[PDB]
Amino acid sequence: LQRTLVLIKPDAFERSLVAEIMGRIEKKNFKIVSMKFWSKAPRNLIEQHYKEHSEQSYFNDLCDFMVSGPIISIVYEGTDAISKIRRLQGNTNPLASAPGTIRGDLANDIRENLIHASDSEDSAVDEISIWFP
Amino acid sequence: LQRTLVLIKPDAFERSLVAEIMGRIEKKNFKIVSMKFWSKAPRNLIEQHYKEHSEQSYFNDLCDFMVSGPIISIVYEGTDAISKIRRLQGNTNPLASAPGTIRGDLANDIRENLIHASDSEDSAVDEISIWFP
Amino acid sequence: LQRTLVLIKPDAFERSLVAEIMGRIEKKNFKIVSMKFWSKAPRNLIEQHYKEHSEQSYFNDLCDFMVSGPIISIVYEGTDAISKIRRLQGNTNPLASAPGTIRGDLANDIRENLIHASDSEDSAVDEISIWFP
Amino acid sequence: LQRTLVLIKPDAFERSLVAEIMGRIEKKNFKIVSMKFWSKAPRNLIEQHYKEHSEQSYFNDLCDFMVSGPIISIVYEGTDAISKIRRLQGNTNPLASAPGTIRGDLANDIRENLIHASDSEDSAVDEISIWFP
Amino acid sequence: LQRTLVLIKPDAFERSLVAEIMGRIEKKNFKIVSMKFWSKAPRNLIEQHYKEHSEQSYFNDLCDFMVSGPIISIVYEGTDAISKIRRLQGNTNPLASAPGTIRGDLANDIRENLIHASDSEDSAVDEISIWFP
Amino acid sequence: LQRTLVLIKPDAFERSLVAEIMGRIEKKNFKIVSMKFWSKAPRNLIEQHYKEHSEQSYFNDLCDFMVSGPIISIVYEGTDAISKIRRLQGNTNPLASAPGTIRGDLANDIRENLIHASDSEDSAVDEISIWFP
Ligand SMILES: Cc1cn([C@H]2C[C@H](O)[C@@H](COP(=O)(O)OP(=O)(O)O)O2)c(=O)[nH]c1=O
Ligand SMILES: Cc1cn([C@H]2C[C@H](O)[C@@H](COP(=O)(O)OP(=O)(O)O)O2)c(=O)[nH]c1=O
Ligand SMILES: Cc1cn([C@H]2C[C@H](O)[C@@H](COP(=O)(O)OP(=O)(O)O)O2)c(=O)[nH]c1=O
Ligand SMILES: Cc1cn([C@H]2C[C@H](O)[C@@H](COP(=O)(O)OP(=O)(O)O)O2)c(=O)[nH]c1=O
Ligand SMILES: Cc1cn([C@H]2C[C@H](O)[C@@H](COP(=O)(O)OP(=O)(O)O)O2)c(=O)[nH]c1=O
Ligand SMILES: Cc1cn([C@H]2C[C@H](O)[C@@H](COP(=O)(O)OP(=O)(O)O)O2)c(=O)[nH]c1=O
Ligand SMILES: [Mg+2]
Ligand SMILES: [Mg+2]
Ligand SMILES: [Mg+2]
Ligand SMILES: [Mg+2]
Ligand SMILES: [Mg+2]
Ligand SMILES: [Mg+2]
Repeated sequence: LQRTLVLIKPDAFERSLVAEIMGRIEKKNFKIVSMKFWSKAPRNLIEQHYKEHSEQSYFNDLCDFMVSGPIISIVYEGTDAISKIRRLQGNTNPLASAPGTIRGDLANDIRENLIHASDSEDSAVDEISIWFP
Repeated sequence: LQRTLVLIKPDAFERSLVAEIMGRIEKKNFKIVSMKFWSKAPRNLIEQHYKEHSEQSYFNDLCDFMVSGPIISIVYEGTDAISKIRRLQGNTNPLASAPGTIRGDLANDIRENLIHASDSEDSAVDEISIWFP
Repeated sequence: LQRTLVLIKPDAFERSLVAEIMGRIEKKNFKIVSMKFWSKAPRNLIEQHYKEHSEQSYFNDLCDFMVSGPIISIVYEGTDAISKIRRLQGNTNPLASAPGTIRGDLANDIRENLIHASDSEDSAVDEISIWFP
Repeated sequence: LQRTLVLIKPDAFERSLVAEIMGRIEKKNFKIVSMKFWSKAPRNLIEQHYKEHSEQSYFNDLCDFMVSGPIISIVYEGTDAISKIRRLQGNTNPLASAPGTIRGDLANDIRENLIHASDSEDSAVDEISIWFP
Repeated sequence: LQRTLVLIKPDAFERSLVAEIMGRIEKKNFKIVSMKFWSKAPRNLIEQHYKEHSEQSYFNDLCDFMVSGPIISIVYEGTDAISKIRRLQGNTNPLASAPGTIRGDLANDIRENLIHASDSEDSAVDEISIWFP
Repeated sequence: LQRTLVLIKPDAFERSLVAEIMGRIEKKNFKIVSMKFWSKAPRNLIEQHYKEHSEQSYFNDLCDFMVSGPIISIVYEGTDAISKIRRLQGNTNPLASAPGTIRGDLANDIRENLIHASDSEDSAVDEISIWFP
């Protein structure tokens, strides 16, 4: 078993896609271990979540977007959950995300991309600790 | 503008219907204002939630069912949210719930009936205070 | 606990609605106890199935339609399955069938109406004996 | 055999519900006979379309809403199309529209109510002549 | 931004898949700029649309199919819309189109393949001019 | 045309995914030629179906799983049906099955993987003979 950290991003709320995204993960038989709803995540939490991106040109725009509406943070559990949910998520770039994936079917922007999912064992631990101290 | 208290019940987790149910409410344009995930709700919160039923023959079975798996408690907001979400929910009795409703389409038991929704303005305020003190 | 006899009619095959219909019953938590596929049902079984209608003006057209493509016969089991699946099915007359029902959502004709369901305990036993001797 | 005039309203474009609505009518086996896309309908066509309501308190707000985004005008054909599509549409008042209907499932406002459908044979002929001269 | 030309082909109408196809594009957040419904496209227009195929053995059969029922022509707009909608469309050959794509999920023939989408900037301009002079 | 043998496995019944799986194949325009429902398949039939796996460590566990609940066996017909339905099915391994495929969207285990489909012309003939003597 692994646990991974998923964020449902503000664009999912704006576009009424929260259940659609959560449903795709639920239909794959992953179980919710923890879940929190944020009317607006504190900016500092967002900066910590994306600390590895602090020197990128998009960092401030990314943080602005992430505090622009609600987020749901979820810890999902399942065998090899980290890599599996990453494959369901799809690539960041709308020129690459595959039809059938969450981003491939539903996202059309590199930043407004509906969902975060941890990318490794090492980062899942870190991100779960940020959202679920 | 009103707020109402919804519970997604343990049978919805068992049957992987959590997103199906949340999605019916989301598509009606109701907004999540608060939400908590309970791996197992405390017995006392369940008994207070259903205090009106404490002397009924089904009370202990009801409470046992409600602590038999996870629940999600959600506060939804919208114009006339209380009556509107009650109408979406459908009748308790599976002989009465109408096709098109959540229970009419998906529930087949008087107790394992997937969803709670507050039945009035006063009970909404009460139930919101129980789950979101 | 009851068993009822359902027919998926030839129009459902023509319109690729077989799984749509079976899925509405499956989501209501009814269980398949028996099922047979008929590439073309024998005329005699159809005439016995609809024996009550043998002197009606529409009888020959009804029987011709019923042998015009495949049918699936299914026995479903569940608490009060007979009445519950009748309610899912919807009224025969397309001017009456309610949205949310199988016929209300999907059927637009009094004869090409997608689904048969037994109407009573005695007719269920009779119809089950016809299709599953 | 009848023809009826449907408008997909600006809120359906805003909420990405255009195909959801058209699909409910398509699944009922109604056929498109004519269809036009309006990036913004002319104010005069809207006022003629809703001429019966010209002296009502909500008329200006109604017309403003109707020119606030795109509309699709569609002529649908089928047996008793007028009454049948009215039944699919659902009651104007969100306190009354039934789950299973388009408005009952998806609309939450008396004005932003997603779909227009002709209410009678004579109004269908009138409305078809307005949108498809 | 780019604009691309999409055709919903006659097999989509025969199989009641119009809304399903349009919905997949709508859920990806592309916007309709122009749309026309054709009860039957003129053969000459089809020959112009597929002028590059005039020497292929399938040309006449392709033109016959394209005039065999209705078409909807749509101009969609979005960032990199041309390549993105091509990826949603899927490969022409049913041995290759990927599950998750429109053709991969829904088409089972090289010619009756539900949807056209422009393949380049150069051809989008040309095709938009054909369908929307 | 080819005919291929599909099994809907016991986990599909446990998880109420029978219609979901059958629907994906039906939407691709494959036709049912034969179908049988098994309340519980005889173990010997399962051992014959998987005879090529008799020396693998998972063989007994695989046979136990296959008799743990109902199966539906279906013969589907269509051009290149064998390879096409294999591509819809997706890879056995949940680390590899692609989003958009049946297993990629819905299965999370190497053994509880919802669906069997014949892998070649040679094995389809053999498997059809086992389930449909
Ligand atoms: C690469 C990239 C990322 N971002 C934002 C959106 C990404 O979800 C977030 C983190 O990037 P990254 O970790 O590369 O992507 P993913 O979300 O697929 O794991 O940064 C941009 O805004 N612009 C960019 O060019
Ligand atoms: C009336 C009734 C309720 N219950 C349980 C299931 C109900 O969801 C719960 C509360 O009853 P109630 O408030 O009547 O129903 P609803 O949930 O529709 O508002 O009690 C039974 O188990 N048996 C019964 O006969
Ligand atoms: C009443 C009626 C039925 N039929 C056909 C279609 C019905 O499914 C079938 C049996 O009629 P009935 O038992 O009245 O309907 P249901 O199928 O709703 O139980 O007869 C007609 O063709 N015309 C009619 O006027
Ligand atoms: C009755 C009513 C209608 N309207 C608007 C929305 C309605 O779609 C439109 C026409 O009214 P009406 O013809 O009564 O409704 P319907 O659309 O159900 O046929 O006028 C209001 O804004 N407020 C109102 O109180
Ligand atoms: C290649 C090919 C195309 N066609 C038809 C169907 C195609 O949609 C149309 C144009 O071909 P093409 O431009 O290759 O495909 P696409 O539609 O994927 O851009 O020609 C055939 O009928 N047979 C064939 O072998
Ligand atoms: C390879 C493998 C198969 N199996 C079971 C599940 C497979 O569906 C079945 C037959 O294997 P195989 O023919 O390799 O897979 P497929 O079902 O994709 O054609 O054996 C295991 O239980 N464990 C394993 O490691
Ligand atoms: Mg990342
Ligand atoms: Mg109550
Ligand atoms: Mg009857
Ligand atoms: Mg009106
Ligand atoms: Mg091309
Ligand atoms: Mg195999």
